[PDB]
Amino acid sequence: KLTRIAIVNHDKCKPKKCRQECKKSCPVVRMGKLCIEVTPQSKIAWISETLCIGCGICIKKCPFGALSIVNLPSNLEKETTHRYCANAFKLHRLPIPRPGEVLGLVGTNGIGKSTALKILAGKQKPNLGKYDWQEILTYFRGSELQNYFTKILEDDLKAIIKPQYVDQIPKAAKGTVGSILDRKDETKTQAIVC
Amino acid sequence: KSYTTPKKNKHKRKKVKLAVLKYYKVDENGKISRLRRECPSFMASHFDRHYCGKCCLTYCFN
Amino acid sequence: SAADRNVEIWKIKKLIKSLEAARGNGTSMISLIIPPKDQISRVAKMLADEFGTASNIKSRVNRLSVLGAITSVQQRLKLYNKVPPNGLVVYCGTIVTEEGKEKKVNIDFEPFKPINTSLYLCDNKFHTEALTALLSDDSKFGFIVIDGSGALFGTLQGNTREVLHKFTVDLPKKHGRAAQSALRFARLRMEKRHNYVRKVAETAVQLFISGDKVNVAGLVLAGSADFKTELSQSDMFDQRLQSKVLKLVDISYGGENGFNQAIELSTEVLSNVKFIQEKKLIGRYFDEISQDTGKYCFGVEDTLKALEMGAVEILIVYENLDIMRYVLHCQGTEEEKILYLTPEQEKDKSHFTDKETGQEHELIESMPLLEWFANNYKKFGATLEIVTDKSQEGSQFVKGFGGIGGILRYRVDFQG
RNA sequence: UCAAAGUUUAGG
RNA sequence: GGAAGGGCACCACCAGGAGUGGAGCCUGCGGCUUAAUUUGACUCAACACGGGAAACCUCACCCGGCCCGGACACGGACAGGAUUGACAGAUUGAUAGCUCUUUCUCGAUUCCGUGGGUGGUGGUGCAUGGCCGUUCUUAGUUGGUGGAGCGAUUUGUCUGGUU
RNA sequence: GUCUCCGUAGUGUAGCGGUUAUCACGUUCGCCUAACACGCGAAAGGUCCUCGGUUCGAAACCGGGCGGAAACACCA
Ligand SMILES: Nc1ncnc2c1ncn2[C@@H]1O[C@H](COP(=O)(O)OP(=O)(O)O)[C@@H](O)[C@H]1O
Ligand code: SF4
Ligand code: SF4
Ligand SMILES: [Zn+2]
Repeated sequence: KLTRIAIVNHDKCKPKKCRQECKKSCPVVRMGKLCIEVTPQSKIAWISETLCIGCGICIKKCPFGALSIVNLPSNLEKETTHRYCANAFKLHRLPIPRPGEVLGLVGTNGIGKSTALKILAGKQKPNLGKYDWQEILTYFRGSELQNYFTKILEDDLKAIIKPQYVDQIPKAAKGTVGSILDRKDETKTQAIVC
Repeated sequence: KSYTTPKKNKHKRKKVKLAVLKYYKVDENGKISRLRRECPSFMASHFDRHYCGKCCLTYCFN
Repeated sequence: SAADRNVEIWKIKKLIKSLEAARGNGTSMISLIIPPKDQISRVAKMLADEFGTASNIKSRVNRLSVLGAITSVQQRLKLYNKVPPNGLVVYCGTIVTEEGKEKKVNIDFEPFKPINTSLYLCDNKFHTEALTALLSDDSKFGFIVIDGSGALFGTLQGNTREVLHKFTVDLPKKHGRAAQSALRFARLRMEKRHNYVRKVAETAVQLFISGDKVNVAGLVLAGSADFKTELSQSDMFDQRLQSKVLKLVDISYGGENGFNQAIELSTEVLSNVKFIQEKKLIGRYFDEISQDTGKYCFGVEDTLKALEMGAVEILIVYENLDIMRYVLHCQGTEEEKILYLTPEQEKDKSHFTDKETGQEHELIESMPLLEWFANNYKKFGATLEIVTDKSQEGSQFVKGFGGIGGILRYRVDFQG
């Protein structure tokens, strides 16, 4: 029980400079099947992970090093919460938020950590591997996400995020430290927090 | 029905009726001159022979 | 000679192909096969009863064609006085074909290799499943059969069960009824017993080797009392012979009555050798893809071009591949081109108009590529290695890589 | 006023 | 039915004859052989049978070649003559104008589709008809009405004698 | 190793120095039968294991070759 995941790094993948390459090196496409699709024009070199073998020929060939084929357990295919595009990142779960209980996320970055927080914040809709809210709640039943998402979708819960990049905030807001806290007062708890 | 390569078909003929055919010339408008020689019993100008086109008579001056 | 054998094999391969295509009416054909030990009189008796029973076939067309077919084979068998070695394979009938040409046919031949298969059949078509099944499995295995009584050596094609050599020995007793001499006689007994293993190992080098490289793709020891174990692991046993020891069989009985017991036990392991050689080769092919290297090829567009040029060293092929070599021809200008096409690109294809001149470019009939590879790999680079889709590495090679590839003589660049 | 005499396409 | 009563036939026997089987050849068939050795029929009821004694023809078989005898229509093809039919000489087996170079010609024939025919000693006698042969050369076979049986059936069409 | 014996048409065996090498089966060919079987009538087939010797003459008698098969191998 194992399956491949095709990935293309869109920052590096330029179809125009390299020509095709992947197509010319693929034993699926040299046979003659729709495994890899690029054309001279059109951005992002598409792959099907179904038709792909997982031989790692195309990854070695691509001149920028745009591609990657990593294997995942076939157990996880059932449990997708978010995959943004084909040949892209594929999150499989969300944490299980509890009310009045500080949720501790821990694990290395680039493993769907920001996507999870954005989904829980309610910016992103769980596309759930499709790429719809009753269908999403039904997917997340018997679990605290349906409790969490119901709450989100009628009672508009206020999504606020302490950001990762702290050095980007100074070049946006202006004035004194005391002035900004006075402007954002809702609780009126300046002093005790200070 | 395996037809052999070197034997092949044998194409039948194709005629060439090269427009209207001429056997006469105009001498002094009124009179006429005859080009080709005629049957005794237009017999053609074969490269050496003189072959008929009906009664199958033939001639050649040596 | 070796070349004359290969021509005789190809002759029979061609003949076999023409007989499977034959086709005929009801059950007018005969497929008959005779093993080498068999008597012809017994076969001629069998046909005489089959002739008698055929006399009461109700339908006309079938009946009269059968009887005449049975009479022909009876007369062919009168010419031989014995069934030759390698058996006999008699193929009678009255085949239908183009031009409405219901023609009588008879092909008796002693085949190359010995055949251990009997078969009587009548049918609408001929049945060469025995012959083609033989032609695939040329793989010989050896059988050394040790016993305290005496040894035996023999070989084993997919069908045929041979005896090469055997001897019997006057071995000593187990015990010595003196106290002092017990030990000396026991050493003496063990030295006689070792000399016997040596002789068997020597005779085994005599028989199974050929030009300092053994003919048998394997070798089996079969015995009891840990006597095969004495031979197998001994330094006496030559390592070129020892490295092909696949089974050490435990058998009741000894000699030729133990032989066929040893074969029955050794079946799965002797079948698996082809599967193991497949894995080893495609495993060697796949390592070049796993690394950078670049001493590989794949696809008829590439693999053939590689073979044409700076040639391959090994040319891996899947049996089933179905890709075929057509010869396209022009009506007027007499221009031609050959291409290697897939099952859908060969069956119907509007590509083949001449275009430049402006005519219909007729695709004159094919032959299909596994056969083409075999025809002239000798005039290229060679080692045409047929593989199956059974192994995990083979399955990838068939399903993924299109069942065609090769291990090259050096690094090669490719473009487009 | 008692010898021996077995068998019978898969091919409709 | 290697059950029993009767009664019969030289395609049964008896008593005999003439024989065939043995020899040579004539001829039919099966096989092998071949380019092809065309084929049908294999117990009586296949095999001096097909009326079958083939030099040619017959003739299907084989290997070579010409010819259309391709109706009629619908059309296309209609004349810058559609495109039937031609001594050479090379070739050819041929004195087949079959083909290549050339003649010139019926002059409304043609060529191409399609529909569609036509022909067929091609296949199927297990698709049939007719015609023969055989069971079967013996004495056998049938319904109406009546009677017997639920009925299939039987009775009539029979113990006996006689032919 | 010893001593012993046996190597005969396809199979199993006879064979008293002068034989067409005996018998049975098997084989082919007729017939019988619708066919087969049985049955009837015919036919063909031996390197007499191998070589050398003795002999007027050897399948045999004698020698050695190559095979095959029994009995012995005990007292410590
Ligand atoms: N809007 C987008 N469209 C296409 N690709 C994206 C987008 N956002 C992110 N990606 C790709 O997905 C990868 C991981 O992003 P993401 O999953 O958001 O980060 P994290 O794993 O930290 O949550 C990036 O390398 C990027 O190339
Ligand atoms: S991985 Fe090997 S197979 Fe799958 S696409 Fe890239 S190349 Fe073709
Ligand atoms: S993948 Fe690397 S190579 Fe294939 S197209 Fe996109 S960029 Fe060019
Ligand atoms: Zn004239």
